[PDB]
Amino acid sequence: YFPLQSYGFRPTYGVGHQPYRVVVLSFELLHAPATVCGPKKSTNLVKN
Amino acid sequence: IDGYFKIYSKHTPIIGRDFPQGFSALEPLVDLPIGINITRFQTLLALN
Ligand SMILES: *[C@@H]1O[C@H](CO)[C@@H](O)[C@H](O)[C@H]1NC(C)=O
Repeated sequence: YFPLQSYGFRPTYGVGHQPYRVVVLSFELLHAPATVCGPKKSTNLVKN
Repeated sequence: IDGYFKIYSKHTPIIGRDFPQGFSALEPLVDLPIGINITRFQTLLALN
């Protein structure tokens, strides 16, 4: 048997058979560097 | 240091011919989180 089978997505198919785009975001944290930080908020500057 | 490659540099004019007698500290120029093993290095020359 061929390992690869075509999905054959069609709009007329049901919700369970409609195409769904899936992205897995793995936040790997190797024990030395840090390159992906969060864009956290910055407030106003008040003096005196 | 700690996976950080730090490069400091300075551009001193020469008062004389070679190795002027004076003091000029090296300002930090770049810090790079490359985090790789460094044990040797080589320079590149330009040939005309
Ligand atoms: C290379 O660097 C890693 C950390 O990035 C360190 O654990 C390892 O011992 C180093 N290897 C050598 C051969 O110096």
